This record gives sequence, structure tokens and C-alpha cells, in this order.
Amino acid sequence: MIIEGDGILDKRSEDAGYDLLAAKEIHLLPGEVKVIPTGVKLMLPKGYWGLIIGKSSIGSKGLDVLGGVIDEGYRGEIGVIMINVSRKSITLMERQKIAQLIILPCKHEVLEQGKVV
Amino acid sequence: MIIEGDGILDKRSEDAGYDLLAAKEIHLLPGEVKVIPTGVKLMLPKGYWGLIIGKSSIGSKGLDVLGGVIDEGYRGEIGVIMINVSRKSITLMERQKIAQLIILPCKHEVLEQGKVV
Amino acid sequence: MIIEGDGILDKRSEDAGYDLLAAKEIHLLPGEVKVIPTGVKLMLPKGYWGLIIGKSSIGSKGLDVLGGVIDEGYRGEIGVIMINVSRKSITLMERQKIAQLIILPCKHEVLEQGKVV
Ligand SMILES: O=c1ccn([C@H]2C[C@H](O)[C@@H](COP(=O)(O)O)O2)c(=O)[nH]1
Ligand SMILES: O=c1ccn([C@H]2C[C@H](O)[C@@H](COP(=O)(O)O)O2)c(=O)[nH]1
Ligand SMILES: O=c1ccn([C@H]2C[C@H](O)[C@@H](COP(=O)(O)O)O2)c(=O)[nH]1
Ligand SMILES: [Mg+2]
Ligand SMILES: [Mg+2]
Repeated sequence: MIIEGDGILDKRSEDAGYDLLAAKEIHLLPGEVKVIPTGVKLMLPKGYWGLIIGKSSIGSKGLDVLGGVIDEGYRGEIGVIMINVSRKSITLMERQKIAQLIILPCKHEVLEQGKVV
Repeated sequence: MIIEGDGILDKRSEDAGYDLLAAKEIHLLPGEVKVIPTGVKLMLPKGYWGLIIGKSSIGSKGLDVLGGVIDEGYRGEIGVIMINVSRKSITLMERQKIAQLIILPCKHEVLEQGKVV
Repeated sequence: MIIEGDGILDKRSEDAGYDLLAAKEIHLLPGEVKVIPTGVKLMLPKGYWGLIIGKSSIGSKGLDVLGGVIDEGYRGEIGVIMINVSRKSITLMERQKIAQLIILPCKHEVLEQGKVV
């Protein structure tokens, strides 16, 4: 797919997602929420959406990823919503790996009001 | 698919999930976990499951979604498990958008005890 | 698929994921992150990855699952990264159900540097 920016990395065939980098240094105190920018935009292929999910290295540090749904039509820059849910302060270096992007299939249903049994 | 209730909204073709609304007003103090009700039930199509995932607007407020797996056979009402992982108190208005439902494909494997190399 | 270990349970046709058990007793104080071991390894089918996601029973207790992406090529033992984001202490008994594994499809794209409109 078409992407702009260098905040996203090519992956191998055997990996599920693309590593996303932090565009600038970020400090987070316990309980702080900050939207970390990546500087990348992309054109998800028709019929698919992107899921931002955490990496074990940052997660093991007590950092979590919130939200995480990239809609196919989105063209803005991708941002990773991170929170320090640990009890110690953390600094994420610039261009550090903070999350992963996984491309998944779309399923559109019509909503039918009825009675589910 | 068949649904009952008005706590879920039709989406566009370009969106990955359906917005879920809160059935009643909810207050959450830092560190509090509450199962927010939506009032909706649904009949997921055979071969698929539903994933409840967070929205960037509430997530940016320090709210996270836990659990999140709707099994195809479930017919009960859908509930969103939310926690205030931020350091400030939050109130979710009635019928406010709190999460998103995404329909994904099922893959059933048989478990073979063996030796993975 | 081929698995080794008894920390993972067969599921029904109607369930989305396989329950994962804790290999040993674990205590977690508010705000503590610990990688809970399961003792299971597996050979994900080619073309798929595994997603570790939370269960409503533990999630309703204020426990969250971080990270969660099993790459198809991984052969090591599966570990569940858990954090107590609640305000009370928790003990997870040995062989207790702590998470769920869901198998999802892989989508590999080539990264094309361009200009997204
Ligand atoms: O963690 C996230 C979640 C969302 N978006 C973007 C891309 C989506 O298309 C858009 C959607 O908004 P919500 O539906 O999450 O509010 O926001 C991000 O950059 N990061
Ligand atoms: O956040 C959640 C998670 C689960 N369920 C429901 C629908 C599922 O079929 C059922 C499954 O239970 P667990 O397997 O998550 O314990 O609970 C919810 O309403 N909300
Ligand atoms: O919650 C998790 C996340 C990852 N892994 C394993 C399997 C993956 O193939 C590997 C990948 O590492 P990261 O890409 O998450 O850093 O770690 C786990 O056991 N548990
Ligand atoms: Mg999550
Ligand atoms: Mg979380």
C-alpha cells in the first residue's frame, strides 16, 4: 500500500504487523495519556482496516495502547494513544518502536431491527 | 444482521465498526472498573465474532476497554467493560459513544498435542 | 494445529478463542506488570497470527492484557502480559483462566512510498 513518511517499517512475511516509531521524544508520568505522533499516513487497501496494537517490549514496561482503529478512509497522520498505567515514569526516545500496525479484513452488515432468540 | 435495541449505530461502508452507546449515565473514579450496559443484543452472522474496541475520543480521556470478545453464540445483552486508568474523574453521559463493534472472521483449529520445533 | 503443553484448552465451534491458563500462582499489586507464563507453545497455521485478548471475568476485576500479538513464526512459549490497573490487590490461582487466544488472518502488503491524497 501507499504510505508517506518513515515512521513505519517494512516487515517480513512471517510477521503480523508493521512497527510504528515515535516521531519525537515523549515523557509520561504514571497515569498520563498522550497521543504519540508517528508522522506516517497511509492508504489502506480497499476492504481492510488497520489495527494498532502493542508490542511486548513496551507493554512489559507498563505502557498500554488505547483506541487503535484505523478506518480505510482515514488519510490523516497515524497517532498512537499511549498511557503509563505503571507506577514509574517513562521516556520514549525519538523514533523508538512503540506499537505495531496489523491489517485486517472488513465486514459490513446491514442492521436489521428484529428479535434475537 | 439482526439486532435488538437502539444502543448500536449503522455505519458507513468505509468505517470498520459500529458505534456503541451507553444506556445510562456512568461516573468513574480513577482506577474504577464498571460494566457499562448498551441495551443491545445481536445475532452475529455464522462464522464471525465481534470485537469491542475503543474509540479515540474516549481513549484520549484515559478510559480503556477490557475483555471485548463477543462469541457468535452469545445472545445476551452487550456490555462494555470500562476502566478509568487516568488520574481524573469522568462522567459518561447517557447514550454517549463509548466503544466500537468490529465483526471479524472465525478460525477453528483442532488441538494436536505434539512437539513444536 | 500442533501445540505442546496443557495450558491451552479446546474450544467449541461457537467460541472465538481458546482459554489460556496460568502456569503458576501470581500475585499482582495495584499498578504491577508481570508476564504470566502458560507453558504452551504452538505452531500457528501458515497465513495466520494469534491474538491474545482478555476474558470478561478477569477484566471485570480490573486486570488488563498488554501486547498480545503472536507471530506465525514464533515457537517459544506463550506468555500473557498482565497488569493490575485496579486499586485492589489480586491473586491469580495456578491453572486459572487468564486470557483467550484467537486465530486471525495475515495480510502482507508491500510498502510503497508515495503521496496519500
Ligand atoms: O489509536 C488511534 C485510533 C484512531 N486513529 C485515527 C484513524 C481512524 O480512522 C480515526 C478514527 O477515529 P475513532 O473512530 O477512533 O474515533 O482516528 C488513530 O490515529 N489512532
Ligand atoms: O467486553 C465484553 C466481553 C464479553 N461479553 C460477552 C459476550 C461474549 O460471548 C461473552 C463471553 O465471555 P468471556 O469469554 O469474555 O468470559 O461475554 C461482553 O458483553 N462484553
Ligand atoms: O503478549 C504477548 C506478546 C507477544 N508474545 C510473543 C509472541 C510473538 O511472536 C512475540 C513477538 O514480540 P513483539 O513483536 O510483541 O515484541 O512475542 C507473547 O508471548 N505474549
Ligand atoms: Mg486492548
Ligand atoms: Mg488495554
